[PDB]
Amino acid sequence: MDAIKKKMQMLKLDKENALDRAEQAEADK
Amino acid sequence: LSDKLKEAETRAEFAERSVTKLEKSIDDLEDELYAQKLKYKAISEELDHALNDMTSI
Amino acid sequence: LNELQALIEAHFENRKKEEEELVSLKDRIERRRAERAEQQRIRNEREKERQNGKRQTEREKKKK
Repeated sequence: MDAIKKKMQMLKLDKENALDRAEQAEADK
Repeated sequence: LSDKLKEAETRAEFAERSVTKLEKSIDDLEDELYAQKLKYKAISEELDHALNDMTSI
Repeated sequence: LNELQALIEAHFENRKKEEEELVSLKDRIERRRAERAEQQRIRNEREKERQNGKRQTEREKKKK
């Protein structure tokens, strides 16, 4: 299931980026 | 020759029985290979078809 | 993605279509095996064809 090891990484990046923003958005105050 | 015949007949009968045992074992292998392929590629290949869907999303 | 989607569709079509080819043809082989074995059985049939008181009396008395 390499198709999702790869989809996982894509979604992981999408959330990590959204999360980076969630954390920054809160961190920015 | 009577003994050679009985012995050859034993060998012929042996071979008929051995062949019979192997007629059975060839059919068992024909059915087991069949069943294993029929269930194995049919299931695991199906599982890879399911991969096509399983790994979607 | 073109590379991954193209290769995995090649996978699906080519390989499993091929696998069903195998299933079919191996089944054909096994059917051949069993039918020819039965034919030999019938041959063997044909060839071996070529290779080819007092109590009664007293009982009758009483019962009749």
